[PDB]
Amino acid sequence: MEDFVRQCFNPMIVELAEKAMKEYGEDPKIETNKFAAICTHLEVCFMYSDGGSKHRFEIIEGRDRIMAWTVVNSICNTTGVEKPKSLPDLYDYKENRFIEIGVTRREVHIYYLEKANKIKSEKTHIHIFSFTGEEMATKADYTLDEESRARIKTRLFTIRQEMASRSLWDSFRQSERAA
Ligand SMILES: [Mn+2]
Ligand SMILES: [Mn+2]
Repeated sequence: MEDFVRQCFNPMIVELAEKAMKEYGEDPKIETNKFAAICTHLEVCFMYSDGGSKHRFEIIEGRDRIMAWTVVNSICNTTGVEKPKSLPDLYDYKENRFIEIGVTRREVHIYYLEKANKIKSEKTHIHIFSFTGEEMATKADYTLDEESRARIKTRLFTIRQEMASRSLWDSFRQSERAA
């Protein structure tokens, strides 16, 4: 998987993922599915951002956690928005709401439910992507325009194909579920 992740992702994403894993004391070379999942999720958060104008989103994922909470606090103090109980992925300055982004090798809808239950933050908007071209979002409100989303779905389908082609896909799919 390291050969693969290093070929398919921007080195800064790879570097952020490595930094996140050692920091949680996991080794990218043992936990290779986790490494790939981290990369994939970060990539999506960046592509999601690149869907709005430059004023639109605050990317909270991929940042030191402690600092990231301070940013969520400053947003919540400045705007009046309720404080989420779980750290989100983005803030949307147009809609004035936090967003949780999910990326799943399972079905979009069961993964939504599990995410909704897990994050215990009723006001966070949830947007789930699969590697099969599917998506689900809170109230079928998908936030971005259609082209921005197709770029994400396409990228995820592409990743899945490049994994499958290296015989990496089955292991990556089944590892989520084992988790
Ligand atoms: Mn996150
Ligand atoms: Mn997420």
